Amino acid sequence: GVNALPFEERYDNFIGGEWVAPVSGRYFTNTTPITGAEIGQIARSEAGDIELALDAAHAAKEKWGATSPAERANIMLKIADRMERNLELLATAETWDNGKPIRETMAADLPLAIDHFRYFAGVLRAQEGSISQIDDDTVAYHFHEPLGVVGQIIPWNFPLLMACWKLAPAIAAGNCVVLKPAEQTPAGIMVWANLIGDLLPPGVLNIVNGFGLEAGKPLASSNRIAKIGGKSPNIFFADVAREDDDFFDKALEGFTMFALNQGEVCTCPSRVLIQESIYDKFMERAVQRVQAIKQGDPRESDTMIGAQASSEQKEKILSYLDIGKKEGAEVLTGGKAADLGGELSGGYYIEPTIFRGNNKMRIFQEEIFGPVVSVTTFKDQAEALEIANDTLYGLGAGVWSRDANTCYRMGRGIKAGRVWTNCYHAYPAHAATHKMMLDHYQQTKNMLVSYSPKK
Amino acid sequence: GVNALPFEERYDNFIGGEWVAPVSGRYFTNTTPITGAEIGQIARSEAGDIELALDAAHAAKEKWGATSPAERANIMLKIADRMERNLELLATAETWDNGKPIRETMAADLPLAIDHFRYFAGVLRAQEGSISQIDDDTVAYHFHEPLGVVGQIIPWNFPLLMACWKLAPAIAAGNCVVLKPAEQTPAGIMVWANLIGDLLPPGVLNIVNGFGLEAGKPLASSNRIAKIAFTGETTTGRLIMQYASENLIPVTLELGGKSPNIFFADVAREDDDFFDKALEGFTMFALNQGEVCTCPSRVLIQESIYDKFMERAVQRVQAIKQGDPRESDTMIGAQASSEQKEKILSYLDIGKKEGAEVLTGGKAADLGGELSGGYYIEPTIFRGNNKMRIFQEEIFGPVVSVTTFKDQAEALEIANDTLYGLGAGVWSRDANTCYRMGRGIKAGRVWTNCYHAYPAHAAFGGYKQSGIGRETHKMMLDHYQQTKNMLVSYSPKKLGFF
Amino acid sequence: RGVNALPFEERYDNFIGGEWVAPVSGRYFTNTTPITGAEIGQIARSEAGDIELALDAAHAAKEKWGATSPAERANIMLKIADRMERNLELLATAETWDNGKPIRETMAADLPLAIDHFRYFAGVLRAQEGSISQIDDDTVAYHFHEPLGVVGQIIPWNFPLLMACWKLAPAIAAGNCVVLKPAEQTPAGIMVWANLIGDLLPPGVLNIVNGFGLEAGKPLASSNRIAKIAFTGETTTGRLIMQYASENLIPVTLELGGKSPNIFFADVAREDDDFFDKALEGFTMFALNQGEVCTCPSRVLIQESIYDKFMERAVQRVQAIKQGDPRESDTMIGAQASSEQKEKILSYLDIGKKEGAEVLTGGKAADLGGELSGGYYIEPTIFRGNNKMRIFQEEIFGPVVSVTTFKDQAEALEIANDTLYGLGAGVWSRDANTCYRMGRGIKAGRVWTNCYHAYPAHAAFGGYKQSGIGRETHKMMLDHYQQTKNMLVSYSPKKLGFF
Amino acid sequence: GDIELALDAAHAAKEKWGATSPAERANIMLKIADRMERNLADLPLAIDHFRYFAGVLRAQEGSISQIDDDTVAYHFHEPLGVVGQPLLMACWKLAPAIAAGNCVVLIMVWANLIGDLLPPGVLNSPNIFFADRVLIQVTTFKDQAEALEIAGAGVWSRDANTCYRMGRGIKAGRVWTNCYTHKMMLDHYQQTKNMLVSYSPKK
Ligand SMILES: [K+]
Ligand SMILES: [K+]
Repeated sequence: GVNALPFEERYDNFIGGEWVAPVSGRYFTNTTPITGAEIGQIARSEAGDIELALDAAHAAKEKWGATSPAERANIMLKIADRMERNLELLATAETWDNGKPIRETMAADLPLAIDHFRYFAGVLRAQEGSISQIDDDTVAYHFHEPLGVVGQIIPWNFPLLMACWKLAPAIAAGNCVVLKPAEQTPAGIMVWANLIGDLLPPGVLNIVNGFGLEAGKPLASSNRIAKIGGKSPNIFFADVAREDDDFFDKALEGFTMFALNQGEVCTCPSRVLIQESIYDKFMERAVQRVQAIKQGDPRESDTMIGAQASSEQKEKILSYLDIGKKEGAEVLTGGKAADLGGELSGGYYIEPTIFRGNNKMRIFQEEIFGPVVSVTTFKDQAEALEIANDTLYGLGAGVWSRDANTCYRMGRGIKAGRVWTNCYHAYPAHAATHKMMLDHYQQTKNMLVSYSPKK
Repeated sequence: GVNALPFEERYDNFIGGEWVAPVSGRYFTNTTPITGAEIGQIARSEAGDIELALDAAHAAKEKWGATSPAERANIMLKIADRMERNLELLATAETWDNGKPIRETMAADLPLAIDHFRYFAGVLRAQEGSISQIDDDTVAYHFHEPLGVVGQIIPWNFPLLMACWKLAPAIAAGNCVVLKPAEQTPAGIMVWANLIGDLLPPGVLNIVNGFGLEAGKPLASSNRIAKIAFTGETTTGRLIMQYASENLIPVTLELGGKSPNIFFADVAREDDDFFDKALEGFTMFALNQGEVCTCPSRVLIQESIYDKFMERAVQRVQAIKQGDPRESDTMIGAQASSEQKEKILSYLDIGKKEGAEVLTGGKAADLGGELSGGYYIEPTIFRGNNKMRIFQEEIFGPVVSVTTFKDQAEALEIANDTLYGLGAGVWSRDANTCYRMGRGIKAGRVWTNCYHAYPAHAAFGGYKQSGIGRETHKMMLDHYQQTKNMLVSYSPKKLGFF
Repeated sequence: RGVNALPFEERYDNFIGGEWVAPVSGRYFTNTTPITGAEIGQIARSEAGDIELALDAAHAAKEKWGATSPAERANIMLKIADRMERNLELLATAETWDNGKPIRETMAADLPLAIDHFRYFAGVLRAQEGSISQIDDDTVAYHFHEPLGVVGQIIPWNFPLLMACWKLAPAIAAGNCVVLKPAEQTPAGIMVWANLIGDLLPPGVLNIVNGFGLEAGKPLASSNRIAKIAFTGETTTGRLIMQYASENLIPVTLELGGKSPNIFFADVAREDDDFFDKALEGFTMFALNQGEVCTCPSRVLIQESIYDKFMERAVQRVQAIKQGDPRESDTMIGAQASSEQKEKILSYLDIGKKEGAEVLTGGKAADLGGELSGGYYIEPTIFRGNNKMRIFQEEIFGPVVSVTTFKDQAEALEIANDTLYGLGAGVWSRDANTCYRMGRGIKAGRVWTNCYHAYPAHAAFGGYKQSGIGRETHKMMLDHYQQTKNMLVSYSPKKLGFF
Repeated sequence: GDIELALDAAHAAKEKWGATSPAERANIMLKIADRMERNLADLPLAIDHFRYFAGVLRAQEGSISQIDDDTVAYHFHEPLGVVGQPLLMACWKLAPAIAAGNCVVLIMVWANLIGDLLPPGVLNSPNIFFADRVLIQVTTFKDQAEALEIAGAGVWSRDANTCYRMGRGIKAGRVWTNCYTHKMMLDHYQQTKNMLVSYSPKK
C-alpha cells in the first residue's frame, strides 16, 4: 500500500530499454520530502551517459518515425491501459517522492496522465496533412513528419503528470525522447519506466538522471536534439454573493486553491481580489475554510496538503513569508512552518497562510511557490481589470461572477493566457494539453507536384 | 431615383450568357405589391426552357470547374464590387418587386449579399483537401471537386439575399447554376443578372422564371442536375424531395420555422440600455413584415416582468411607422403577394376567434392614396397559450404571440414544444441560464441577447422538420462539392493473398 | 471452441436496451450457413413493434448517454475495441460461419479493420472540437457539435460485422443511440458481437433488431423517431428508402453497389518485377469476399498491347485460386452469401454466355465434395467482351470479372466513366502523370492507385455518381451523425438602432 | 525616438484596431488590393496575398472544445499587439499581421496610397533528374539511394514510386516534383485566449 516504500534501490539510468549503470559510478541519495529520510540511490550522469542516451535515441529514431500512426497510437493506448490498472503504485511512488497528498494523486495526477496518453493517441488518429489544389495541373501536399530526437527536462512540480504531458505528444508524433527528471523528485519516472518501458522500441524512452548543472546542461545544450510561473488572480465579484446556496460554496472552495498541491503550481491562484461589497462575509467563510484544511502526512487517505519539495523550497517560502510579514501583511491564518510530530519532523511542511494587503506590496509581485495567498480588494470591474493586469506575469487568471457580460469581458480583457470562469485548476485534455501540441514535436514536409508534360 | 421605375417591361430568360425569349411565347405580368399595379412582362417558361438552361449549364460546366479556385474568387470579388457600386439600383428593385422598406434593403439585404459574395470568395481561397498518411507505403489524398450543375429554387421573401446565400456557395465551389426565381418576385434577380451578366462566363448563371408546377418541377426533377436546393414551404419541400428521390439527388432544404423569444426577468433589473435592447429585440417580428423564416412570432416572458415588458413593448410597437416603403423612413412594409394577405388575414381570424386576446393590431393597414391597392397588414400582437394555432403554425405576417412561464425548465419545455427547429432567442444576464437555454433549445440557431443577426461566418440552419444543411458558413461550401479520395500505394510488393 | 465448431447458438432474440428480448410474436426465421447450406440457429423475426421497443430504449438512452462527455464515450469505445481484439478468433469464426467468407479473409482483414475502426473513432471523438466565430467585438457565434438523437441503420450482408462497425463507431462516438437492422442473410454475427460487448455501453445506446428487410426495414425507415437513416445495399431498395425517409424529412445516407472498373496500363508489365506480381494480385482481387463487394473490380480494363502477357499470367493465377472449405486457413474463396444470390450470378453468367462473350475460366457453380455440396460456390469466372454488353453494364456481386481492352488514356476514361455507378475504381500504372490524371478523371468516390481493396480507417469512402450519398471510414462520418448548434451571443447592451 | 514615436502611435492605434471585426479588416484588405490593381510577377503575388489573407481571416474560426456537459473551453484568436518587420516580402509580412489585427512598424510609393486606407497608427537545394546542386543521373549520381544519401529539393522523374520516395526522403521543407502563402502565417501574428468556463452551480 501507500505505507510500504514503493522505491526499490539503486536506480540507474534507462537507455535503450535496459538499465544502464553510470559511466562514472555515482549515486546521489533520494531524500523524500515527506520525512527527509533516504529512500533510494539515483544515478549521477555527467556527460557520457547523456551521449549513450542520444545514441539509443538516434538508433531507434528511423524505425519509430516509420511506424504507422495507428500502430503508434495502439502502443500509446497499451501504455495508458497498463498505467491505469497500476494506478495505486504510480500514485504512491509520486506521493513518496514528492510529498503531494495521496488524495491528490489518485484523483488529479494519474487519471490526468492516463487521459493525456489516450487523448494524444486520439489526436494522432484524427491528424491530417493538407492538399492545396493550386490549379488543374499543380498540387501541393503537406505531410507531418516527426522531429527526430527531443530531450525533455521534467520539473519537480508534477514529476509524473508533467512528464507524461511532455512525453505523450512527443511519442505520438513519432519521436525518441531523452528524459532528465529534476533531482528534487527523481525516480518516480524510474518507477514508471520500470512499469512500461518495454512497450516501446528500445531507444524510444531514454531516462538519464542526475543534477541540473551536471546532467541537463550537456543535454539542453546539444547540437544533436532538434528541440528542447507567476501570480494568477482569482477575482471575486459581488455577483458571487447573492445567495448562500451552491455557487458561493464553490466560490469559497475555489478560493482555497493555493493549498492544493502546496501552491508549487506555476498557475497558482495566489492573488485573490474580492469585491468590497462582499469582502467581509467572503473572508469570514474563507478563513473558516482555509483553517479547515487538514495538514498532515501526505500519504494517508485525506491529508489536504503535504510536504513541499525540499529544503530550498522551505527556505524560499519562509524568506518570502517573513518579508511579507515585515511590510504589513495582516495574517488571518498560518504564517510559519508546521511541525506535525511523530515521524513528521524532518519534512518540509509550510502551513497555509492567508496574507492581506495591496498590490503595491512585494508579496503580490513576487511568487512564493507555497500555500500563501495574498488577498486584496477592488471597487468595480474596471478596477478589477486594472489590478489583475498589474503583474509581470499572466500564466493564468480566475474570474468568479454570476453575470454573462462580466465573465466574458473579464476573460477577454485579462491579459492572462488561460482564464478560468466559475471554476479553477481544472486541467483537462483537449483544452489549451491541447491537440496542437502534436505540432510542437512535428515538422512539415511540402511536396509541390506538377502534372503537366509541357510547361 | 428610388421612386422611379427600375424594371424593363420585357424580362426574358437569362440562359447561356444571353437573353432568350421563351419557346412557348407566353408571359406573365409582374405586380409591385406597394400599390398592386403592373411593372412589366416576365417570361413564362416550362420544361422546354428548363432544358435550354440545363444545356447551357452542361456546356459550360467542364470549362467552369477546371478554372483555378483563385480565378473563381476574383470573379466573385468583382461581382461584389459591382453589386456594391450599384447598391441603390438593386435596393430599389428589391423594394419595388418585394415591397419591403427601402431602409431594410439599403441596410440589411444588399450589404449582406455583398458580404456573402466576399465571404465565400474568401472561404474558397483558404479551402484545402486533406492528406491522410496511412503508413510509409499508403497515402490517402482527399480532393474537393464541383458537383457539376446544381438547380436552385429561391423563395420570394428574400429575392436577392436567398439568391446570393446560395449562388455564392455554388459558384465558389465551381458548379454551374440553373436558378429559378419565385414567380412572386422575379424582377430583382433579373436586374441583378443584367448588371453582372458579363462577369461570369456564359452558361454558368442561367435564370428561368415561371410558376411552381411548370418551371419548378422540370428543374427539380431532372436527371441532369446533381443537387436541388429549395427554400420555402414545407409541403413544397416534400414535393421537391419526392421529385428528386428518383435520381438520388441531394435536396438541401430550408423550411420555415416558429422561433420563440424568451425573457427571463434578468432584463428588468436596472431599466438600463440592456432593458432598452430587450424591448427593441421584442418588436423584431416586424422586420421584413414577419415573412422571415426565423420570425420571433412566439414570445416567452418571465411571469414576474410580463406587465412591465408589455406596457413598454406595446408602446414601441405602436411607434412602428408604416407607409410608402420608398423614401427613407418606413419601418414596416408591404406583403409580397395578395395571397400573402389572404393567408395572414385568415390566420388573424383564427387567432381572434380562438381566444388570443389582441394586445395590438389585428387587421389590414389601408394606407390610402396610391397605396390602397397595396398589400399592407398592421403589426399585430396577440396573447394566448402555446396550444393555440397562432403559436403552432407559421404565418409570415407582422404578427407575434405572447405567453409566460414560471422558470427556466418551463422555458425549455415551451420553446421546444413546437414542431419546427429553426431558431430561438434568449434574453438574460445570467451566464448559466444563457448557456443552458442556448444548449437546451432544440433549434439550429439560438440568439442570446440579440436577434436577427446574420453574419456570413455563423452557420445558419435548423434541425427539426425545418430543413437539411447550414447556410452562412464555410460548411456550405462543402454542400456544393464532393470528395475524390485517391488512395495511393507505394510499396511494389503484393499483400500475399488473392 | 474452434474454427470448425459452431460459434453461434439457437434463439438469438433482439438485443434491445442492453437486454435479450423476444419479438412481439414468436416469429423466428432460420439462419443458414453458406459454407454447407444447413441450419446454424434460429433468428427472431421482427415486426414493427420490436422497432418500437428499440426506439423507446434508444430514446431513453438518448436522453442520458447524449450528455456523456466525449472522453467517457471514447473510453467505452476503446474498451470495446480491446474486448474485440482479445476475442478476434471467436468473432472471425462467427463471421466465416454466417457469411461463408474464408477464415483467412476474416482473421486477416475484417476483424482487424473493425477493431481499428472503433479505435479510430474513439480517437477522432477525443480530437473533435466545435467552432467559434468572432463576429465583432461584442457578438460571438458558438458552433457546438450535438448528437442527432436516435439514428437507424440498415446494414448489408456482404460485410456483416465490418459494416456494422463502420456504421456503429461514428454513431455512438457522436452520442447517438442506434437502432440497427441486420440483413436477414447474415443475422447471427452481430448477435455474437453484441453478447460479447453488450455490457460496456449503457442500456439503449445500441439496439439491434433482426428481421426481414420489408417487415422490419420499412418500419425503421418509415419512422419519425429517427433523426437519420443509413443504408447500404441495392439501388432499388435505396430508392425505396429514399422515398420513405423523404416523406418524413429525415436525411438519408445511402451507399449503393457500383460496377467498379480496374484499369491496368501497359506499364504494369514492363519489367514483370514484383510490381507485376502486385498487379496480378490486384486483378485476382475480384474474388475477394467471393466478389460480394460493393466496390468489386468486376470490370477490368487492360491496355490493348499488354493484354497477351497479362491474361496468360492472370488466367494462370486465377486457376491457382484455391477453392475449398472457407473454414480452412488455406482456402482463398468461400461461398456465396445465399442461394438466391448464387442463382443471380448463374443467370448473369448465362446472360453473358448468350451475349457473345467468351469465358476464359470458370463459368458455372462448383461442387467441392463432401458437405460442401449444399453450399453455394461459384467458380471464379472471367468473361471477355466490350463495354456495351450487359455484364459490363450490370452489377453481379459474384466472383465474375469481365475483361475488355482500351487503346490509349482517352479510351480508358471513356470506358471507365461509361456506367451508371461511381462507387470505386482502380488504376494500376507506373507513370506518375497517368495515375493522377486517371484518378481525377474517373467519376468514382474512391480511386485506388497501384493497389486495390484497401479500406484503412481515416480514408473517405462514398458513391460519386448514383451509388450512394456521403462518406464513410473517415472522421467526417462524425459530422454525418452530429448537428451544429449555433449560439449567437451579444455582449453589447446597446440597442441595434433599427426598431 | 523616431522609432519610439512610431511605437507610441502603434500602441494608440492598437487600442482600437484590435476591436475591429475580422470582416471589416478583410474588407479593408480587399480595398487595398483593389487600389493596388488600379496602380499596377511581384505585384500579382502582393495583391494575391492581400486577397488570400483577407480570405483566411474571413475563414478563421477558433475552437469551442467541449470538456463536459458542464464545462467548455473556448479558444479565441486575440491579436498580439504591435509587431515589427522588394515589396513582395513587405506584403507577405504586412498582409498577415494586418489581417490578425496588429499595428505594424516598418515600398515608400506603395506606402503612400495604402496608408490612407488603414486607420492612422496601424501602418508606420539539389535538383535531381532521374533519367526519365544539380544531381543529373552540376554533378552526377548512380541510383535512387545514391542521390538520396547525397542530399528544399527538386525531383524530375515519372515512376510515381521514386517521386514519392525521393520527395519524402529528403531532409528539407519543400520538394518540387516535375516543376520548380499559407494559413499558418495568420496564426503567427495572433495569440490564443483560452477561456475555460464551468457552468455547474454545485461542487
Ligand atoms: K412581386
Ligand atoms: K447466413
